[PDB]
Amino acid sequence: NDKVRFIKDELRLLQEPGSYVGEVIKIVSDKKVLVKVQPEGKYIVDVAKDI
Amino acid sequence: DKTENDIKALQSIGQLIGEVMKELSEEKYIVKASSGPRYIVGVRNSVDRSKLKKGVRVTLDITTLTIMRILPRETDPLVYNMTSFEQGEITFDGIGGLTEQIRELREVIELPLKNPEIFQRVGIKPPKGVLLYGPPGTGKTLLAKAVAATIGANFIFSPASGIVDKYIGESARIIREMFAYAKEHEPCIIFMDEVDAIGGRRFSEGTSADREIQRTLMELLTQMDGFDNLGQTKIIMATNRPDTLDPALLRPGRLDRKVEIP
Amino acid sequence: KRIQSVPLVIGQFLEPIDQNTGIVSSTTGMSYVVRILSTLDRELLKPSMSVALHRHSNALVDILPPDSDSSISVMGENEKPDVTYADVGGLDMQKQEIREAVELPLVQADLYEQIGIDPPRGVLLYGPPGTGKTMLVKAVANSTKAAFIRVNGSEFVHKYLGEGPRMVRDVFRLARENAPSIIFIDEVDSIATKRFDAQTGSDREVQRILIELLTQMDGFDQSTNVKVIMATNRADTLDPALLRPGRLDRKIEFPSL
Amino acid sequence: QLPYLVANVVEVVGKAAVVKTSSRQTVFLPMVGLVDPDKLKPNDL
Amino acid sequence: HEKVTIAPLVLLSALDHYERTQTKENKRCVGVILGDANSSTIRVTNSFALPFEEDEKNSDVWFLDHNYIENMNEMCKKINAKEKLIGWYHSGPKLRASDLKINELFKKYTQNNPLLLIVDVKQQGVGLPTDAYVAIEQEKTFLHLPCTIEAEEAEEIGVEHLLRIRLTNQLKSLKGLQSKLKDVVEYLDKVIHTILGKLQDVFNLNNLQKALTVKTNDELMVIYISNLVRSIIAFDDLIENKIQNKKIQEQRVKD
Amino acid sequence: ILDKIFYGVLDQGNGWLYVYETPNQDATYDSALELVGQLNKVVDQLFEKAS
Amino acid sequence: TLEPSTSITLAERQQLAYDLSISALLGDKIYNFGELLHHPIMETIVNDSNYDWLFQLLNALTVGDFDKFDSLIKVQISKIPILAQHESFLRQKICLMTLIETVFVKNIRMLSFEDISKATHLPKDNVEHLVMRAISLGLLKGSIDQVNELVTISWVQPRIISGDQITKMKDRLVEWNDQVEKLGKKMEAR
Amino acid sequence: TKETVYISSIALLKMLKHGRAGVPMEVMGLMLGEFVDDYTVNVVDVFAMPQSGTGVSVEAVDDVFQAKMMDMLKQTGRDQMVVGWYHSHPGFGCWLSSVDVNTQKSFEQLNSRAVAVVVDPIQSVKGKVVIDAFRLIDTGALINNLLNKANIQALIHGLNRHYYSLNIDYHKTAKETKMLMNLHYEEKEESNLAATKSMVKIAEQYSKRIEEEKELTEEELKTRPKKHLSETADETLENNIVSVLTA
Repeated sequence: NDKVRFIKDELRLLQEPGSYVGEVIKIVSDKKVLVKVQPEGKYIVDVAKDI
Repeated sequence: DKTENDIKALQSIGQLIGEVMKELSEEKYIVKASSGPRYIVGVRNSVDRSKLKKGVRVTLDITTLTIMRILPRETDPLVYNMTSFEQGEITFDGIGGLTEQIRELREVIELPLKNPEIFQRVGIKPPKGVLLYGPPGTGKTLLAKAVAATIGANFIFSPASGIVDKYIGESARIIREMFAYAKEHEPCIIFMDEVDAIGGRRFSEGTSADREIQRTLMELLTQMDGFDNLGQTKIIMATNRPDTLDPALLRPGRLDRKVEIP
Repeated sequence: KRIQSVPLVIGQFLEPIDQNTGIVSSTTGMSYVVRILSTLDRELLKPSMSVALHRHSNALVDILPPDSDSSISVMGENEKPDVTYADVGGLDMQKQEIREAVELPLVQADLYEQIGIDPPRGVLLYGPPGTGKTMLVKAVANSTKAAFIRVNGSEFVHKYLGEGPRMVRDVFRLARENAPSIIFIDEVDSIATKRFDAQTGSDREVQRILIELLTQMDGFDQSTNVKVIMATNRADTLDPALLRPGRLDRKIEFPSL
Repeated sequence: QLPYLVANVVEVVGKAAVVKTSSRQTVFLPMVGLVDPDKLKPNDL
Repeated sequence: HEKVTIAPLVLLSALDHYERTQTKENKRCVGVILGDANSSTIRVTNSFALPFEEDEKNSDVWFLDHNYIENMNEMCKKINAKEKLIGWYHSGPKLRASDLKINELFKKYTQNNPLLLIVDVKQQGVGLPTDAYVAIEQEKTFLHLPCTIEAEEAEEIGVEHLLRIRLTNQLKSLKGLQSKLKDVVEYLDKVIHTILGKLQDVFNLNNLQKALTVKTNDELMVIYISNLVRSIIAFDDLIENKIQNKKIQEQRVKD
Repeated sequence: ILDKIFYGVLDQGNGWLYVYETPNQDATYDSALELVGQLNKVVDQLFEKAS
Repeated sequence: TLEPSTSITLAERQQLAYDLSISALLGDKIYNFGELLHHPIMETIVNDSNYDWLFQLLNALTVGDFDKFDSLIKVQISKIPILAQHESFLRQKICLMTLIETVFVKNIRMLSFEDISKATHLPKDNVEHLVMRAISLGLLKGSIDQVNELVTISWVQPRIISGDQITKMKDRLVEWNDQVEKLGKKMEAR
Repeated sequence: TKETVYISSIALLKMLKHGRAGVPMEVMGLMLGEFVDDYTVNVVDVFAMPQSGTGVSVEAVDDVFQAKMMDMLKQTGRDQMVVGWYHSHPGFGCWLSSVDVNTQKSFEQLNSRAVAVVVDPIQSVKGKVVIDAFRLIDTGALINNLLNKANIQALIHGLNRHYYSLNIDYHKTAKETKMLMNLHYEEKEESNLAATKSMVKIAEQYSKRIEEEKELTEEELKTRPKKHLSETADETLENNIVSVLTA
């Protein structure tokens, strides 16, 4: 039963459009963060509710 | 009907060109796209699977990303870095009164091109390189155009300075491509005018910007001496006076034939 | 299996962050943080790889071997030699010299071990090419069943600060994987001439290559599963650094009489 | 539809041309009766 | 020789046409197949139904509209130029006298010599169900052309979402022998010789296999040995895991 | 013949030279011999641990 | 071609038939004359007296006697050398085809030299030459293994016969079906 | 909100085939079927409309074409209403264009209600099929399954935007399905042919499995790996066994 599940988890996990590596320029206290993304532009983005 | 055939021809969809980087298998290939990034692409149907080599130009599908066709190798224009004169401007007995020089160009250059077999059968090498020296237009230009006509070779004039790109391996690329094209479109004369903008003996062969010149000459010397050879590629050097040329070029196995124009 | 199928994009692996995270560079010029194989782990997986990525499912499908060939910054590879020694006559002395320098450490590790020496990483050949001298070199490559790697040492001679000096390291690395191999350096004396004076750009590069070879030779403990053959025609345009032994031990003469 | 992307030409077999688009992509395409192979060159729209 | 590639779409449309028209066995649904018959490998990539009303009481009388083929082909062509007319299909499944007439008609305005695809509506064959036939004349000539089935990469992937040994082989062999015998008996019955000859030859060229089987038994002995070793490697792993568990267990209870 | 350059034998009793056939084994002795070695290490080891 | 269309009269039919008989006799291929008699000419134009020669031939092959065709047939036909050589090729062809079909009913293609010599009505050494010659033409495929006195026989003989074939064919199909079932039961069960 | 839009097998097949050749220029056609009450949209057939070489548009719909195909359809006995439209649109599957919203708004007023089916053919070769079905506006499950009624309250007050991502299912009929599976002479030839060609090649395969084992066994020794050995022993074993079994 576990084995069936393991293979399945890989099949889901490997389907992704990829996430961009970026650098926090500075922290904002409205729970936004400023990130200068390596290949993209610069964006101010909404930090995770749980982060 | 011509207008109706036209609309049919237009409904067709583009198809991206790449080069095979190296062949990974018999069903996986590594390609450096000439339209994109780096790709793994596969065989389609009834494809040539042992002819895809480094830097040959190939046709790939837009979405399928499999090998649709093979074209001849190209990586540099063929039409301006290589200026082509199919046959020669004049025949080789209409310039007559240069007859001695006609005679001894004819038996060195024409005969191994037409008949590689006699040189193979004896077991000697076909000739390598031939040199024209003397002022230009003593009928110098005539003799070079004229040997090509009779063979029905293409005469290909290469400007030596243009072989001086300031980028990585561009310089490597250009020489190689002429040599590759010489074998595809055979017989052919690759005529390299002036061998003191890519060769010569320089100031003293130190570094002042005399390494660009040193890279160019090194390339010529490595292909000739090495495993590569000249057979249905004949290379012809031209120089105002012959004493100005590196002594490596003066060795046999680069230039065996050295004709004078008095 | 059915999903993880050709056609794939090639990108390059930088490092594995942890297990099922790796950072990858796609050869689009976009980089991503992705998950990695669960077929490999961290003991089956090296940090620097050429890798196969999914085109739209951007993840580690497969690993490739490192690769270095490209149409920028070209390198010559010649696989399957076809030349076997004594092409030209009167190289009797020279046939024996090369044989014990280049051929012998690759085929027999074991004799260097017992005498208690470490195998010479370099040989210097002085003389004209293409008289009999090149012919012998190509013959050793055949006999050892080694890839012949032809380097024109003025080819990086590239006019950028960037790509070419990087490549040369990668070429030697690619040679060690596919051991044994011959790195055969046309006119190493070209790039044994270096700046001494203000010349700004367009003369800067010969310094970069020279330094690259030097760092490697002196920086690492001896081994030979890969031999470096230097070929030289101007013997005074060298620099002493090269010629220092404990690494470059063999100086083979080509005879002229 | 106006506009069209321009191109230069690097191959002029019998029905084929390769065009290099101002979008830095080379394609293998066929030719039609509204092109002549005599107006397929670098330095033309 | 010619060979046929039939796309799933042809067959499934043929299916739908048969069912929606409540086609009997004194009627056959008739339609058009399209694709490219330009190449010597005929690719059937689409199809469409035709209004057709059949009477098999009097073979001559049937009603089929040509004008519908012509009007639809121009529309078809405007979308893509590979939807050109290559033939027709009917259910068949058997050949009739009213088959003869319709064969003539399609010859006239098909540029090629049309493919008649016989689409079996019960699937009576076994594996596969589709047979390609061709009419051409000098003696009416009907010759079974091989089929095979292919689809696009996106379709093939689609098929599989929808859908989501030794015995079967012996069984095809048993059925074949039976049927062939049945045909031979009837053929004789009608008769009371050339055909008998043709069959006889096929036969003539377990029995045969017999001598060579002996050295395949040596090859099989080697495989018995390999396989023995493979079960043993698994057994070795089973031992390791069982030791580990054992020790770990004793420790848990203790603590 | 003894050095096995050529695959014949002599029938001395007869005074004639007679035929021999060159391939007298397939690759199954080598293959198995390697396997026996591995298996024997693994087993021998395992028995010790179990105690 | 003639029989659905082709306007003719008895003159043209006679000329065509006469030539047909002559080419057939001199020939050696197109099976024996058992075939020729079965196609219709004998009741469209005259039955014997140039058309005696087909029936007579058939009988001369069957007994074995070369003298019997020669004595019965006329000067126009008799004169040709080609016929008598081709008689042997035909006599061997009927006996060998018939026998080959018969001897196994599993497809094992094999005649001894002795069996053929008996069958044709000819001494061993003469048949040894005819079968070699026949392989020489490619009228037979196989080879003759001279030593062990067995003929290893491969296929090229076409068959169209009935009255032996039908009977043999049912048996072969039955014997298979039974063989298959037994095996098929056992595997199905487990 | 929630609607199971039922796609016929033939509709699907013809849409993926067409859409894959049709790109990069957009392609459209009309979906045929019926509404049944609410909670249910059945799509019965689909036919192509023409291509246009820079992409299909609202300006390119042509009522005479759509009409001439239906009238001819009718005399087979194909009598359906229009229930919507399909479009290729690369990089659409959870989003819609502003042109495409406006286009849908004209279409659904003609019908009772209407789906915009957008098929993406790029990720239809990646071992998945991407298709979505939308309908913003209309009553049919925006009042039976839909703060509280939040979409249609804001919708009607205007200055809002929401896609209307629908549910989708498949099935046509059993008979088609038995036939599709009977695509896979046949099974017998295939099995014999493989059998013979296995016996020839077993000579390489023997040796190659010895290396796999040998590599594994060496690894284990250093370690003590066991997991790889198990996988790798099963695969070889199963595959002997079939090679033996055939004979």
